[PDB]
Amino acid sequence: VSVSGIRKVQRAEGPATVLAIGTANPPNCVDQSTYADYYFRVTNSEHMTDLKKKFQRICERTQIKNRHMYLTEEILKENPNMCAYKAPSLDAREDMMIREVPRVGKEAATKAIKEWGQPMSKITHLIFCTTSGVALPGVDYELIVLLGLDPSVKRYMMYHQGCFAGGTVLRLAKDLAENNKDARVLIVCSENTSVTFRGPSETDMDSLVGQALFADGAAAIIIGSDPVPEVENPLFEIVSTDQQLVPNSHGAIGGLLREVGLTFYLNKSVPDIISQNINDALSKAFDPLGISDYNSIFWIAHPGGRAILDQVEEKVNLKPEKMKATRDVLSNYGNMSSACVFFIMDLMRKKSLEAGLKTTGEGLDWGVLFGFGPGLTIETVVLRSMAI
Amino acid sequence: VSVSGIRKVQRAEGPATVLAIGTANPPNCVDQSTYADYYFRVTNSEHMTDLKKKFQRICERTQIKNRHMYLTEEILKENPNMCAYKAPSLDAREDMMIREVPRVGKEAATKAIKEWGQPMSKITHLIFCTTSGVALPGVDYELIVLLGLDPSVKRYMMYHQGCFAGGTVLRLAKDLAENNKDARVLIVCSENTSVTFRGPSETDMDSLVGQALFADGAAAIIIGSDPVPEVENPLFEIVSTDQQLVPNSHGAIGGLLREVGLTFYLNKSVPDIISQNINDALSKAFDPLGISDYNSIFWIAHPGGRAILDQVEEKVNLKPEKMKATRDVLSNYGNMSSACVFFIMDLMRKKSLEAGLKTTGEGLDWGVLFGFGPGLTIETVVLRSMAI
Ligand SMILES: Oc1ccc(/C=C/c2cc(O)cc(O)c2)cc1
Ligand SMILES: Oc1ccc(/C=C/c2cc(O)cc(O)c2)cc1
Repeated sequence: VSVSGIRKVQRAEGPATVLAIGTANPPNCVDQSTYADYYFRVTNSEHMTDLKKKFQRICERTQIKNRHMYLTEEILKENPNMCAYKAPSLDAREDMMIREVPRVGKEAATKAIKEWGQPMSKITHLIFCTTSGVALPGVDYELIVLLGLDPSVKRYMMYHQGCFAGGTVLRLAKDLAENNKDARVLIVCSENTSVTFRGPSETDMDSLVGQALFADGAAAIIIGSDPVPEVENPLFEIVSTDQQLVPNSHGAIGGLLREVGLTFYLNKSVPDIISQNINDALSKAFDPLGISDYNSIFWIAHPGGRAILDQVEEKVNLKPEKMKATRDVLSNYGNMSSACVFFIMDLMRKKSLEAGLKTTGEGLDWGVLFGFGPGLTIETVVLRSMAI
Repeated sequence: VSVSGIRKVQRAEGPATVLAIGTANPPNCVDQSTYADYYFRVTNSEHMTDLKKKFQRICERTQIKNRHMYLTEEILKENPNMCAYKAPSLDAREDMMIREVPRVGKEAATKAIKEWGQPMSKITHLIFCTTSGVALPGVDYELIVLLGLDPSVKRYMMYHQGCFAGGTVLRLAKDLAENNKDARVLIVCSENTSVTFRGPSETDMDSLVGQALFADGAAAIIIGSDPVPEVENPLFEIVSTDQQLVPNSHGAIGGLLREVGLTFYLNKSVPDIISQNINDALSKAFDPLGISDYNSIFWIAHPGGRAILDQVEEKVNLKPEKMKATRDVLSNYGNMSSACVFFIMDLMRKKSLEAGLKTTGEGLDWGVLFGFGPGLTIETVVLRSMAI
């Protein structure tokens, strides 16, 4: 009768809170210090002698030591079109994407749900964020089946978002959890390189650089407002979440879905673009909270690349350590796109707890989470750590 | 300092409300009573004599009289791969999709914004829902540029959702508008058939049926909680929004993104699946509100096809008229996927007002909005009409 009364009683009351986290990747670990050779070998670009040495240089300064990858030297054999620079292979890539994406996402979810300790039945919303794997019904549908979620879970299929999608989900999860009482949201960001992998091109360097970065791996996050005492354990609270487009950026990061898989460009000016726009976002989100010292807060930045980390650290003037967790994930996993920030969040708390610190935010109270991607989008999420 | 206080002051207070609507389609109107010939002509499937007559039969019982289409007999000439049943054409289709989708979406938005009367600067969120046109940054990015939206508008790129995406956006818009004070959301659902069009196959009937249904057209909807008196005009209020998966449905509606464009299947059992599951959703959403007579409320159903309309009307026992608006849109526009429901909502109020009725819901107070799509998803949105 009263849309006003229904509203008043059906809305959550507190801020969105991260209650559990889970992560998993393809078993196959690929070593970085020997990737340049492996790569030029299975692509048969050995005669590109120069480009090869040049690729080891890249792989070295990569700051990455390991990366999980579904694609194996075997899977690459049965798929010649995927080893070539540009060759019709969209169908093959998508089929691996569609099969493997939900599969790994479920492994991450199970771990998260086990931690959370609650019954799946309680999951009210589902946010599935993947770079690709287009099918109707989508990847989320498969996840519901595999996992056995409720047939009335409200779904949100985020396709082809970009490396900044990490903050996107949190931004979206916030409103879902905070507007509906008992809303418990499941975030699953599964990224797989089956669509971005291809052979080298003497003319396409941007593409050659991505081959040394992108890795595989999923992450499941349980989010919900008004934590049940004792039963549920809050880890972090979503305080605020902004998104922003930097002018003159479209040509920086991007790509298209072609018949030869996902193509992409990464302009060298990225670390700069971020560095020269990162402060405005910082102030925009911490001024309202009286924070001026960006060292008094913990950090979780999307490891788009080492250079980005060096530049932001250099501009904002952060002690080394601030980026220790972030770099730590990059080194053992590489750039799993939207998944990285949650592997870092998981790493931060897991360590803070094994260190005896007073909070999950490296003993600190406030922290910021970034996300960097296409059109040069920046997503600033402000977090509030939880005690003990 | 108090994530509890920030929350208390930054949240909207009333229910999400539709304040303006705008729609636009490709100028090119294609006549249905002569489509079977046109279609078999530009595809060069004239020798398929039987299939051709069979296609006119389909086109006739279609219940569609007109459909706007970007694709012209000229554009089809310069694109032989798109006239063939299955032929590598993903790149061409996507490029039209990417260029035309945002373009038409902006025309719809301008009209909506003009109506709303407020400055664009006030648009806080952007929900872009299209069946395809994959690029990074995505179609939403382009819309921001074309339209001149703020560089900090929170974006939500809904790609490849399905014919049920109409309710999806409303479901999502609700939480956005209702959780953030002053949040004014822009919903743009632009659907274009450049990706689903192809030639006939003596073996692929499901595909032949879609060629007689799918049309072009965009729709922009302004949504926001706590209407400004006099300045803003509320049209409908979002009361509740559920989503549901019918067991044993995946094979009913669906499709994949292939190198030959978007493929799709439409199983004849759909009108049944809906009809035999439509009541549960109805009760689920109207019982809490004491509504038992589904004729005492106005209706806005996704015109997935005439048969679906006939079956639901037959099961629920609705006077003819209940589906008069819905069928009216289908006849002049066809199935523009996620756009249809908003062209119907626009049509309902536009007529109710020119009829002298007391509300925008055909003089009634409550109404329901449906959405039907892949994996056989049903989205039940309950609306509350606005006065005069
Ligand atoms: O598992 C994966 C992890 C990361 C990626 C990379 C995606 C991507 C594609 C682009 O067009 C732009 C880029 O900035 C991001 C692909 C697979
Ligand atoms: O403008 C357009 C309007 C509608 C469509 C149809 C999309 C579609 C594709 C499928 O796999 C399943 C189907 O149920 C829906 C495409 C373009």
